[PDB]
Parts: sequence; structure tokens; C-alpha cells
Amino acid sequence: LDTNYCFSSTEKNCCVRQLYIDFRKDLGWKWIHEPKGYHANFCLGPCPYIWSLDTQYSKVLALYNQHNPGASAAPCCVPQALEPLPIVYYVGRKPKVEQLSNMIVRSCKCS
Amino acid sequence: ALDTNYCFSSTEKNCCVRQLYIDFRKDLGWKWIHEPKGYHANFCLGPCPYIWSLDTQYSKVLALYNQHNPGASAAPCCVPQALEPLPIVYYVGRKPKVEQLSNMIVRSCKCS
Amino acid sequence: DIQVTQSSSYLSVSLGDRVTITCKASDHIKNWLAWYQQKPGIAPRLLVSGATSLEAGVPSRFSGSGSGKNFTLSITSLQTEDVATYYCQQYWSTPWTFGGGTTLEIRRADAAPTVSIFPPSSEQLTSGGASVVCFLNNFYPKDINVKWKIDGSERQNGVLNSWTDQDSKDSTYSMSSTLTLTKDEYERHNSYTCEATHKTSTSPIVKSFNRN
Amino acid sequence: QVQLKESGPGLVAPSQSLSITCTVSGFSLTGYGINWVRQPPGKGLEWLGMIWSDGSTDYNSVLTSRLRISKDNSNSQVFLKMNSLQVDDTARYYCARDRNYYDYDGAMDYWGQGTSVTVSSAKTTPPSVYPLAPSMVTLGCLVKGYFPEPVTVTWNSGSLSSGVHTFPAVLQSDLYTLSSSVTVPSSTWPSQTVTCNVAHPASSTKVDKKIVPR
Amino acid sequence: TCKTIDMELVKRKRIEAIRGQILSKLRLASPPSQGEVPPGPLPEAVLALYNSTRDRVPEADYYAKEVTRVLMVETHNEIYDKFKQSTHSIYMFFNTSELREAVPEPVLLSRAELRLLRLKLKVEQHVELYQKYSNNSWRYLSNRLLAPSDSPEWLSFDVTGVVRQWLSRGGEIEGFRLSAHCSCDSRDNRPFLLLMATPLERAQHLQSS
Amino acid sequence: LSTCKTIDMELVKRKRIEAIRGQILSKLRLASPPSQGEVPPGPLPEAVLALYNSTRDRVEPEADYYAKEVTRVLIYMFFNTSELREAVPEPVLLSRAELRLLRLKLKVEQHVELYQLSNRLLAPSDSPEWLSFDVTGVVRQWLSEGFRLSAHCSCNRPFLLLMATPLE
Amino acid sequence: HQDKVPCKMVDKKVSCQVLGLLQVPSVLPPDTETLDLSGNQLRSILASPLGFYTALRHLDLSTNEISFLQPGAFQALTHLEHLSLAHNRLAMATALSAGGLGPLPRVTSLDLSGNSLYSGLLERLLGEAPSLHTLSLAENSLTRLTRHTFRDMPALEQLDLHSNVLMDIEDGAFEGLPRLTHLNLSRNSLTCISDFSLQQLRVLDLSCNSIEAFQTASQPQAEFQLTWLDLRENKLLHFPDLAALPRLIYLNLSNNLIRLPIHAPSEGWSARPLSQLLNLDLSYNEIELIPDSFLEHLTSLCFLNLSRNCLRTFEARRLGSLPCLMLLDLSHNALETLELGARALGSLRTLLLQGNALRDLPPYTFANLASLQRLNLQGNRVSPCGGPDEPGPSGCVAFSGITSLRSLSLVDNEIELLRAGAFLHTPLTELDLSSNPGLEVATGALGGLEASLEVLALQGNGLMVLQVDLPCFICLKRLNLAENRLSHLPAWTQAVSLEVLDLRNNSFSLLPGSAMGGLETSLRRLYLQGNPLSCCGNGWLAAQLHQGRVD
Ligand SMILES: *[C@@H]1O[C@H](CO)[C@@H](O[C@@H]2O[C@H](CO)[C@@H](O[C@@H]3O[C@H](CO)[C@@H](O)[C@H](O)[C@@H]3O)[C@H](O)[C@H]2NC(C)=O)[C@H](O)[C@H]1NC(C)=O
Ligand SMILES: *[C@@H]1O[C@H](CO)[C@@H](O[C@@H]2O[C@H](CO)[C@@H](O[C@@H]3O[C@H](CO)[C@@H](O)[C@H](O)[C@@H]3O)[C@H](O)[C@H]2NC(C)=O)[C@H](O)[C@H]1NC(C)=O
Ligand SMILES: *[C@@H]1O[C@H](CO)[C@@H](O[C@@H]2O[C@H](CO)[C@@H](O[C@@H]3O[C@H](CO)[C@@H](O)[C@H](O)[C@@H]3O)[C@H](O)[C@H]2NC(C)=O)[C@H](O)[C@H]1NC(C)=O
Ligand SMILES: *[C@@H]1O[C@H](CO)[C@@H](O[C@@H]2O[C@H](CO)[C@@H](O)[C@H](O)[C@H]2NC(C)=O)[C@H](O)[C@H]1NC(C)=O
Repeated sequence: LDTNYCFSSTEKNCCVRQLYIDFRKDLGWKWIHEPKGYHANFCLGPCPYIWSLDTQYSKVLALYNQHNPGASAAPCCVPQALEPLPIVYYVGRKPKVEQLSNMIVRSCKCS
Repeated sequence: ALDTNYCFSSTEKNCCVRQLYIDFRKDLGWKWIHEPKGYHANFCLGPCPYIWSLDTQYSKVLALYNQHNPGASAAPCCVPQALEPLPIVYYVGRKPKVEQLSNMIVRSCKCS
Repeated sequence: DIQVTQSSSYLSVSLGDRVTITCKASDHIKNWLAWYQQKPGIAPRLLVSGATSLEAGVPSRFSGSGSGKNFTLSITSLQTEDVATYYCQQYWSTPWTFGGGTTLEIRRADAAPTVSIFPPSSEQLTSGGASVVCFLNNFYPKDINVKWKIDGSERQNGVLNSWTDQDSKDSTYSMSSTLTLTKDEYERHNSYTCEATHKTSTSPIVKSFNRN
Repeated sequence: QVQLKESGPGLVAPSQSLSITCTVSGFSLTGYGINWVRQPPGKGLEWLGMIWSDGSTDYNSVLTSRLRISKDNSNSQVFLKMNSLQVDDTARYYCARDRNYYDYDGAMDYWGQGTSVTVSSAKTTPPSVYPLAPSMVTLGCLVKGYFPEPVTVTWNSGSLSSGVHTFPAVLQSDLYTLSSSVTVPSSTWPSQTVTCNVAHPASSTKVDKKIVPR
Repeated sequence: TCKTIDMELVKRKRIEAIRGQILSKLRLASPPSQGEVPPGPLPEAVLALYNSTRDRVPEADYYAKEVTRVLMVETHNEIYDKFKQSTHSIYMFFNTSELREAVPEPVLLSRAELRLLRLKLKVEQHVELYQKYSNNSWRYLSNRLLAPSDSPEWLSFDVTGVVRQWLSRGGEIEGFRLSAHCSCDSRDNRPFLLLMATPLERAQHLQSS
Repeated sequence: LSTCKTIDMELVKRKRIEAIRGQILSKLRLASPPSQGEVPPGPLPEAVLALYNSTRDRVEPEADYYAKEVTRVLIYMFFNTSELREAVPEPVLLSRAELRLLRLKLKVEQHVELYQLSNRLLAPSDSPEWLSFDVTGVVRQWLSEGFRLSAHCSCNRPFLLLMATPLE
Repeated sequence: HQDKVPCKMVDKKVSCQVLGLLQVPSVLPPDTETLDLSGNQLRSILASPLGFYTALRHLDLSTNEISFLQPGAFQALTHLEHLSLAHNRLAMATALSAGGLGPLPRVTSLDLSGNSLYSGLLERLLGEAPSLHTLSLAENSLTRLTRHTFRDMPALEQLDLHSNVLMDIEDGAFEGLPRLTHLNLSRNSLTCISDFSLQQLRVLDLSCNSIEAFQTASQPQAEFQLTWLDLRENKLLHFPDLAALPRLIYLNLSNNLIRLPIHAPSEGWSARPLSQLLNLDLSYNEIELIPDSFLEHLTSLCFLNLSRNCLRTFEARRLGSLPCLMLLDLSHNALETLELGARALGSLRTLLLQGNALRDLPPYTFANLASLQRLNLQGNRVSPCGGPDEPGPSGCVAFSGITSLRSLSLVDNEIELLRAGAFLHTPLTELDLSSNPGLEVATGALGGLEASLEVLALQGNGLMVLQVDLPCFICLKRLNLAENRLSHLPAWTQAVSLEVLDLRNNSFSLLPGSAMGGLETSLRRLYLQGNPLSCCGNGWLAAQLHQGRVD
């Protein structure tokens, strides 16, 4: 599934959705000096359970690679690729530079 | 990030990998898989509350949230993290074949 | 495979009149057939998916009908934008197969071609090659035949014919025929002619010239 | 909106392979099929094959080793390969999206603009314009021996446009050749001067050969 | 979080998901018929190949990969005659025709790892693998530290990219060299290739017959 | 009977935004956003801005959900062990430590080796590029020396970037 | 080589099933009306052999390998009414022969299940069927239903689509089936239902899907005839607004995520109501509290299952709320208190409360239920009172006044002392006080149970002596005293009706004919394994071992 497509169609399937978070505009926060914002994004879309048959048309088999690759009882559209977000913010009078883990979602998978 | 080694025969209320052995003949009614007779596929199951909305507990429960992203999924889910392949042997007509299926055994589950 | 055929490669019709294009399938495909429209320079566009269902944005003037093997694409009142080639494509089973197409043309009264024989230019003779040209412009209908005869013997080697598309103004066609030869062989003969066989005349329209 | 765009080499040498890439946007390749249809310069569409949304492929009955369709779902690309092209393979190659009304449909609803594919192995060659000279009278110009296409013909830089016929080019001796004619009343020609203008893009040539009657 | 889940219902869905998971990875519309199966135990070559995969040491990764192995040419097959074995490098050559037979096209290959049976290491040692790039030159590859062990152990080095080059534009006989690590301050059964590839029978680019 | 289409994106984004609100506060272990009354007016210190640039610049237990404090301390390349203990008060607090170096001459490809035990190939891109090597295990043992970089043998100044859990 | 096994012939009924046939027989009588060719290796159905049986009405070709269908095959059977092609390779039938299945003028029931049918291939295969009444496309690979899927079958009233991969249903997909009454979509991949426009539909099965949200069309031109709706094992988060289904009688919402106290977060979609309801299953959900307005709308409800939920309090205090509720299952919750108002659940016969956390209750909670018969309080640490005198210390639950109660279970209630007048005026037929270690039965604790009691169980109580006069229980039939320290029992002087007597795992050494003289005629099974029996010391046990006793 093409990211360029995922964030460019209102389709009820698992994909990465575009979402930019501005600390001032979206959250009303000014205590985070840097950065001014970041592309956090999020996963959205059903991962429907596929009731499997012993016999099945050849082309329908592709549905399992996308809807439930792990063969989970209840698959969820969860992130696959994650990226950290370093920030700079003040705690009292001392500035602090810390990196938050797993903030940006780049790809989503059914699991 | 809770593996089999921790949640096997452990009184764990939070979600991690649960034991499940699948016999191809008994559970699936399959006789075309000559080897193996079965394997420990396992599965993830259990509630995963948001890390802010979680009660205090044993220190090891924090490992589930190492890849936690509340703003990503609509509802955090306990999904497998470590997976292991399953090689099999089956006949297609008259020629025996050895092939390996990817991501078949669940070794650890994580809250998403 | 399921072959599909369009019996009429060309269909003559005037503006504002009813047009019908036929397309038959080798076996009963039962509705699973599409219609396509292709302007002379534009890419194909889907007109009718299924036997009857018009695609979104298609004018109501177009319509499809038929089931099993016989099918037809009808136009209620022909428009200038409809002058194009139309194809049918079955999709009952792979492989998908197309028809031969049906290019629309405007009907009009018959007109004889204006033949013109041209000796090779002196500037071309300096390059060692000579080519006699013969134009056949503004004729109707499109069917025409051209024959070259050097010193009375029919010639087919070195003949390169070309045909223009139907003119947008007077709805007439034009044809060009170039007979290329070497300078030495061109100097070995004197008579050169360009006969034209067309429905407008029972006898060929002849245009000839002596070498010198 | 939905778009399809082909990417071709333009020229293909004989016995060499042909590779074309069909880039798509506005829809996922995992949920739509992509057909390959080619149209020769002569009339007639010819379906080559298609790659189904799952990656499975059906081809035209004459495909042996000469057709191979793959795709990259993550990059929204569909790849066509054709081996050992010949003179009769010169054609315009389209890619059309399948109307996914059913999972197994076949009707094509969105077509790309297409790409021209020529099999000639010919280098660039400038044209040679030759005037054609002998109640209306017809005159003409011959543009021969140029490569590749196209070429624009005009009479008196546009002052004479009615009654003009510029014939399509024909490939001959691995080079293109075309002719144009212009009919004028006998009261004007030859008392007037008539000159045709033939332009070629590759050679950057634009001859203005004057016509000398008789 | 408040308790309401019974694993028995979840297990049944997990089992049924495995049914479609295995069939979809194997691209099987229905389980294969057991009609043409020859009676008796599996052949020793097939069972030995299946044991090699179980031994402990891109979209296409969902689907199954066919497994084949090709042993190196024997040491007495011009390997020891034309190629001298020093104190560091041991030469292991493979038949490219045998590799192209197991994997007909280079694109089908998904993973290829060279496997070695170390004899015995009572002391740690650093080793380096090399590829015969030119007729004489060697190209640097991966390096691994060997932990001490009183028993023989199997080692594996990922050589997927090298084997893919050998399948496409390879010579009659190529091979690797495994030497010990030498810092600039210091001047001083049989190995086989395990292959993972897409079968031609399940290749997407070929239309079904 | 008909299945759903047209997913609302405005409502969904708002729910994700509020989840991100609690996510950033939870990773920082703050129940409320910190007060900005004690922040001095003016641009951030150059040493802080240079530290933030070191993480954004392009170049073993799993990392924790909570935030990790970032500190930086600056061919044999030695480092003061006393300065490392100040940036990371306890050896257990460290989670990842990678040294950074700005290679300049990139005319031909070359393989290098690190020793205190790693190797990496440098592709020839004439533009300058930062190189990073994970040495979290070696820096952890130092908290309770330096590195040497040499070419492969066949038979701003460089600094180590540290990420650790804050003492809080 | 064995000769072929023939077909079993009956009057216009030919049975060639499970004979290993490779082709359709041509030696069958022409007058045959019913042919069963199931379970053979038929790989194709040609018109040449089959067309000879023009009298066929019922043709079963199920469970074969049929992959080819000659275009005119079934059209020759002008009287055919039932055709079964289930479990065959018909998915590739359209690729081999054109036209698909032909017109079937007289076929009323068609089975095409288990043929790995695909969307598009199904529409190619299906033909016009004016008389079709039952259609089965189950166990196929159908991913979607279009507006042009079910065409040219207007008489269709039952459609089975279970065990498919349906994910999307177009708006007008069922417009061509106005008379449809039964629709089965169980075991599918539906995720969200935005509309319900099937007016004539009566039975709808949406079980075993992923339907996070279910919504019907509101204010219809005519009332929807739906009376049976199944949404079990879905992912529902909300109770559906079923005010658009006035005639609904059955509703199974078991195994969901419903909370009381419409959006589909996984998908991103958002866009007297039940006075006629009879049976409602809300078990296995995440309901933590029951709104007051919820129960009032559920009048004329006969059965309500709320087992396995997060409920902590259940109060039916509204006057006349849930009047016809015959059964109420609140088992395995976190119920700490429940307020059953007087004259509220008047027609309540069964009350299941096992697995809860009840401790203190109003003394007459169960006494106000007029027609209460079954009451299960297992694992609920409840303390019965002493009835008329010796009033219970704290929140003792009174079981003395319920004159309609018949069966009561106080198992695993940690009962320390059973007071005397606990059931003085409760004519119980069955009473289970097992799994109460350290139980102290007071003298006469089974006060008024001598006439009514038939089943009594005190297993696992560790009793060293039994304080109740068992011989005077003239109606007692089954007595369980297993897993105790009892050694002696009261003598049976007169014959009683006791049939089963379980004394396993006790301290019985002698069972003399003096204490066992009675019940010699009525005893049938005497369990005694696990006792320190004095061999040959008692005697009566040996003589009884022959007739009228067990091991
Ligand atoms: C809608 O279709 C489903 C799926 O077919 C129906 O549920 C199924 O009903 C059959 C009986 O008709 C059940 O099969 C039975 O299984 C037992 C063993 O469990 C066996 O002993 C019996 O002989 C019989 O074969 C099947 O279990 C059941 N499956 C599920 C998931 O419920 C359902 O009844 C249909 N609904 C309507 C309203 O028609
Ligand atoms: C509504 O649908 C649910 C399915 O979600 C039906 O639940 C089923 O109820 C039966 C009877 O209580 C259960 O059978 C029981 O199984 C246990 C073992 O687990 C056994 O000890 C009992 O003796 C009994 O046989 C069955 O497990 C249960 N199914 C599930 C999935 O929980 C329910 O019956 C339906 N209600 C109506 C009114 O149709
Ligand atoms: C929730 O409670 C209801 C009762 O209010 C349970 O429904 C009951 O389920 C059982 C088992 O499925 C039914 O018994 C069976 O009935 C069929 C049809 O007569 C019969 O063939 C079987 O032999 C068996 O006796 C019972 O009729 C049914 N009662 C009602 C009123 O529907 C439901 O199962 C409970 N849910 C769970 C999850 O336990
Ligand atoms: C009487 O006691 C015996 C022995 O404790 C019980 O038999 C055991 O029952 C348990 C529970 O089912 C089993 O796990 C054991 O395997 C059984 N045998 C042994 C030797 O422990 C018996 O169930 C008891 N019977 C009663 C009525 O309480």
C-alpha cells in the first residue's frame, strides 16, 4: 500500500493517515521551544477478520496478506515503522533536550 | 515486549503471548503436511490499557509499552512483536517440497 | 478464446442522423462487453460498460444494446465531436479481446481526384537519386487505386503510397504516391505515367510525362 | 484525481527488449488491475495483458517470452517488458486501469495518455526538401530522408492554408519521407511567388525552398 | 480492562486464521491431493534438507519460500590443486550451474546464507569472509566473533547479494574465502549454501496453464 | 442493508490529537505542562541549540516508553571519564550512546574499524557527512578511556552523543 | 477387478451417490424424477448423457469435482425444481464455457455453496431464475455484493451467504429481491452497517463478523418485518437503535464490546423502541452500569441474559418494569448489591446470580419475587437468617418466606453457621449447601423441609456429624454427603423414598442393618468409595451389594 496513496483517499482500509501536529495551533502549547511541529500521523482502517475456508478462489488469497498477516484473532491497524521525536523544552529555568521514542508513524500494518 | 520466557506459567493479567499448539491433523483436519505434525503457534490476548490509565503493578509490565503510541491507533492493541518462521514438508503431486513460512510462531506480544 | 468482430470498418453518416455500429462475439458473452471511443489523436475512452450501461459523463445520445452474441452501439443524432473510431471489447473471459474498430465518416457526393505528375527535381538529381511524385487530392469516397508504368510496363518496386485522413472542411480525401529510383535507372527510361482507378470514372485518370 | 502516465524509452533497437513503466495515482494498485494495450500507427487496438490486483497475470494468446508484467504496489508502478521487438511492433502503448466494479471485471475506465514506441535503430538525419513543379493549378513540396518524426509543413508561412494537403509520413529505407501539396488559381501562380516551409525538431532545420515554375 | 474475555473463543479464531494463513502463504486454492504421493518414508535428502532449516544458529516476505541447498565442490576437485590453503583462508567453491538449477532466475532468490560446521573453539577468534571479486582480488564481506565452545557448532553468514550476482552474471565456478581478522598491527558436514527462493510454479509473472 | 462508507476524518484527527496530548505528557512524566514563567527571554543558548542539532542530524535492551535525556561530551580519540559521569550520574541511567564524527575526504570508498569492535564502509560522496557508531555498551562500562579508528587491514570536533533516563 | 457397484433404484428415485462414478450414467431409466450423483468424481456435466432424463425434478450433483458445464446442460430438464452443485470446482466454469448457467424456469431451490465463487465470476455464472425460492452461495470467496449481483430472480425469499469474505455491500444490492425473508451473513468480514432497507425481511444473521456499528434506516414508509436479528461475536461497542424494527422478537448481542451509558473508531465512520422483544442476550460484553431508561423500554421481554459483564449493581425498582421476564441471568459479574423492588419482576421464575460479589442485601430481596422458583447464589458468600426468631446479625438474606421457591444453591458461600429457621416456610425440592467448609448445621436448620425436599447436597463441608433428622424427610430421594468426616447416620426405622446415597470420602466404618434397616426397598445406588470400611464387621452392606445397590 502506497503511503502517497494512503494519505490521499478516504478508504476504509488500514493505512497511514496524514496528520501534522503544531504545538501552538493544535495543542495550544508554547513550552516546547523546538520544534514548532512535526508530522506525527496515525493509523486508521479496519483489519477485518477473514474466515478461512479449505477451498478458496486463487485471487482471494491476497486478502490475508493485507487484512490479517499475522493470523491474529482480532487484527488491529497499528504502526509498523516508528521514528523518535527530539524536543527542547524548559523545566523551570534549565533548558532540557530530550528525545521521545516512537512518535512519528511512517507505515501501518494489520496485527 | 513480553516474551514466552516471562508469561509462560505466569499469573499475568495484562496481555502477552498465550500458549497454543496446533496439530495439523486434529485441529485443521489436514493430512497433506507430512512434517511437522504441528507447532507452537501461540497468540496474543489480553487487555492493554493506556499507559496513563494503568494501575500500578509489577515492574515488568512496563515492557509492553516500549513501542506504545497512543496517538497512532484508535484503540491500542496487544500485537506480536517477535515472530519466528515455520519450515514444513509437503507433497505437491509426486515431488516432496521443503518450504519455510515467515512469521508463524509468536514469541512476544506488545501493546501498540 | 472469445473472438469479437466489427463487420463494418467504416460507416458513412451525416450530421444529425442516426448511427448504428455492430459488433458480434464468437460465443454468448451475455452483457460482458464494453464500448470505447477514440479520437484520431486522443487516447481511448470508455463509453458503455456492460451491454447497456452508459459511463458517467457520456452524452445521452449514445446507447448500447444486445445480449449473447449480437450487439450494437447507437447514436441518436450524430454530432461533430462523435466523428471517431469506435471499438468493442468483451470481458467474459481472459484474454480480453478487441474488435477491428469502426471509423465514422461523413457522406457526400462523389468527386473525382485531381491527379498531378511531377518529374524529379534537378537538385535531387545531383544527389544521385530521383523520385517521381503523383498527388491524388480531394476525392470521395476513400477507395482509390494507383498504378505506375515506366515505358509501358507496370511498376511496383520503389512505390510508396500515403493517404490523408478525411478533410474537416469539404470531407474529401487525398493520396500521395512517390516512385523513387536511382539516377542511372531513371535515365534509362523516358515514359512515366500515373494512372488512377476510382469509382468516379470508368476509365483511369492518366497523367504522364516524357523524360525530355 | 485518478491518473495514469506511461514512461517509455521512445526508440527501441530491433531484437532489443522494450521496458515501459505505468505510474498511477489516486488509487491503490492493491485494489485495481492494470491492463496493457498497444495500438499500431495503423488502425486497431491490441490487448497485451494485465496484472491483477493480487499480482496474478493474464496475457494475450501470442505472448511467448515477449510479455512479462510486474508491479511495485508500494510505489504505484506497473512494469511491462517486451523482448526482441521488430518493425511491426512500432506502436503506441497504453496502460488502462480496470473498472473494479467486480473483483473480476475487465472493463477499462481510466486510460493513460499513452507512449510512442518506434523500432528503427536509425540515427538523426536532416530532411532534404525538393520542390515539385509541372482553372486551378497544383504545386507541391517533398520532404524526404528525415529521422525521426515529426515535421511541420506550411505554405507562404500561413498565407496559403486552404486547399493544402500534408500527407502522413511513411517509413522507407529506415528513414521517414513525406510530401505536401498546395492548389492555387492559375491567375495567381506562376505570377506569384510560392515557397513551402518544412521544419524538423531534431535537426533544427527549417528550409524555405522557393518554387521555380517549369 | 474489566474482565470479560474467554480464551476458548479466541483460540478458535486463531486456529481458523492459521488455516487461511498457511494456504495463502503457499498460494494454495485447496490442499494438494495426496494421490501421487509415493509410499514409504521421506527420502533422506529431503529429510536432511528439512533438518538444515530447523537447525538453530518487501511485500514478498509474507509468501512461502522454497528451500534448496547446494554443497560446495569437493576439496579434491581442482580446489586444492589450483588454490592454496594458507593459515588464514579456506576456499569454498560452488557450481554456478547447480545454483542456477536450484534457483532458475535471480529475481526469485529471497535469502541465501553460507553455512559452516566449526570444528572446536576453546579460545575466542575473529574471522572474516571474502568474495572472489576479480581473478585474484578479494572483496571484503561480513565478520563475526566466534564464542568458545567445547562442541562443534554451525555458523551462518548471509550471502544473499553475492549469490544473486552469481545467478545473473556469474562465472563457471565462483566461491568465498574465510580468513582470520588481521589488524594492521598484526601481520599474521561439508559447507553448503542454503537457498530461499520463490518457486517458478507460484511465480506471479507467469500465467496459469 | 448496506455497508458503511465515507469515514469522517475531522473527528478522528481530534481524538488522535488529544491522545498525543496525553502521550507527550506521559513520556515526559508530567501531569501538566510546565510553567513558562521562569524561562528567560531571548533565544536559546547556543550550546543547547547545538545539542538539539546533534540529534536531528542525519547519520542491548530495547528503549523505554519514557523520554531519554540527551547530553553530549567531546587516530586515537580519548574522553574524560569524569565528564561522562557528570552527564550521566548513574551507569544504569544510560540507554544509548553513539559517537559522532564528521568525515571530510570522501573521494574513494574505504572501510574503517573501531576499537576500544565495529566496522563500516564509507561510500564516496564528496559532500561532508556525519558518521555514527553505537557504543552504548562501552560507555556503560566507563560509567562504573577512548576509541581508536583505523582502516581495514587484510591479512565541530568528534563527540559521543549520550541518551539516558533523567534522574528526575 | 471388482465389477461396478450399481445404483440403488426406487420408484422414480435413483441413488448413484458414493459409487466412485467418473461420468453421469446413461443407462438410467428415462422416467427418473430424482437423481443423486453426490460424492463421485464427476469433473464435468455435459448435456449429452444427462438430457435423456427429461422427467427430472430433483438433481443433486454435490460434493464432486465438476469444473465444466456445457451451456445447454440444465435447460433440457424442463421439470427440474431442485439443483445442487455444492462443493465443486465451478469457479472456473465461466472461463471454459460461455454463457454460464442457463435459464432455469422451474428451479425453486439452488445450491451453489462451496464452489470458491468470486465476485464477477458469480455474476457471470448466475442465470435468470423466475421460480427460484432458496439460493445458497455459502462457503465461497465472495468479497462484495453489487447492485447487479442478484438479478433476474424476483421470487427469491431465502438467501444464504455464510462463510464468505464479504466486506462491502452496495446500497441497492438487494433491490432485486423484494420478497426476501431470510438473509444469512454469518462468518463474514463485514465491519460496519450503515443502512437497513429490507422491509419484507424477517430473519437476519450477522453473527461472526467484525461489525463495529449497526444502524438502520429511520421512519420507514412501512414497518420493517424483521423479527430475528443476530449480532453475536462481532465488535459492537453500542446497543443498536432498534426503534426502526418494531416487530423484533429475538436479539442476540452476545460476545461484543457493548457498553451502556454511533461511531466506528477502527474504521473512522460516524453518522417503545423494543416493546415487542422477547429474548435478549447481552452476555459477554463490557456493560458496567444499566441505565434506568434501558429496562423500561424492554416490556414484554421474557428472557434477559446479562451473564459475564462488568455489572456491579442491578436495580429493577420501577413499578412494573420487566413484568413478563421469566428468566434473568446476571451470573459471573461484579454484583455487590441488587435492588429487586416489590411487585416488579412478578413473572420471574429463574434468577441466576452465581459468580458475583453479593454480601449484604435487604432481608426480603428474594421474598418479594412472586413466582420465583430457581435461585442460584453459588460463590456469593451469602448468610441466611434464622427466620422467625434469632434474627440474623447483619444483612442476613431471608430464605424463610419464599413459598414459591423450589431450587436453591448456596454453594461456595463460605457459610459458617446455618441457623435453625433458615427455610421454615420455603418448600424447596432441591437444596445445595456444598463447598462450605466448616459449616455448622444448627439443630433443626432444615426446619420445614421434611415434606418438600427431594435433593440435598452437603459435599465438601467436612461435617463430623449431621444435625438433621434425615429419616423424617419422607420425600427425599437424592442425598449427597460426600467429602466429609461423617461416621454415623441416623437410623432409618421406617421405609423412605431415598434412591441415591453418596457417602464417598467419609469416615464410615460400619453401616449396620440397624441404622440402615429402612430404605432397603427404595435404595438403588449407594456410593461408598473412600471409607475406612471394617471388613465383614457390618454385614448389611454385603447383603445389599447384590440387589438394589451400586458401587
Ligand atoms: C446461518 O448460517 C449459519 C452457518 O451455517 C448457521 O449456523 C450453523 O448451523 C448449523 C446447523 O444448521 C450448525 O451445524 C451443526 O453443527 C453440529 C456440531 O456443532 C452438528 O452436530 C450438527 O449436525 C450441525 O451440523 C453450525 O454449527 C452452525 N454454525 C454457527 C456458526 O452457528 C445458522 O443457523 C444460520 N442461521 C439461520 C437463521 O438460518
Ligand atoms: C447467543 O449466542 C451465544 C454465542 O455467543 C450463545 O452462547 C452459547 O450458549 C451455550 C449455552 O449456554 C454455551 O454452551 C455451553 O458451553 C459450556 C462450555 O463452555 C458448557 O459447560 C455448557 O453446558 C453449555 O453447553 C455456548 O458455549 C455459548 N457460546 C459461546 C460462544 O459462548 C447463546 O446460546 C445464544 N443465545 C440465544 C438465545 O440464542
Ligand atoms: C443466555 O441465557 C439464555 C437463556 O435466557 C440462553 O439461551 C438458551 O440457550 C440454550 C443453549 O443454546 C438453549 O437450549 C437449547 O435449546 C435448543 C432449542 O430448543 C435445543 O435443541 C437444545 O437441546 C438446548 O436445549 C435454550 O433454549 C436457550 N433459551 C432461550 C430462552 O433462548 C443463552 O444461551 C445464554 N447465553 C450464554 C452465552 O450462555
Ligand atoms: C475422593 O478423594 C479422591 C482422592 O483425593 C478423589 O480422587 C481424585 O480426584 C481429583 C479431582 O478430580 C483427581 O485430580 C485425582 O486424580 C483423583 N485421584 C487421586 C488419587 O487424587 C475423588 O475425586 C474424591 N471424591 C469425592 C466425591 O470427593
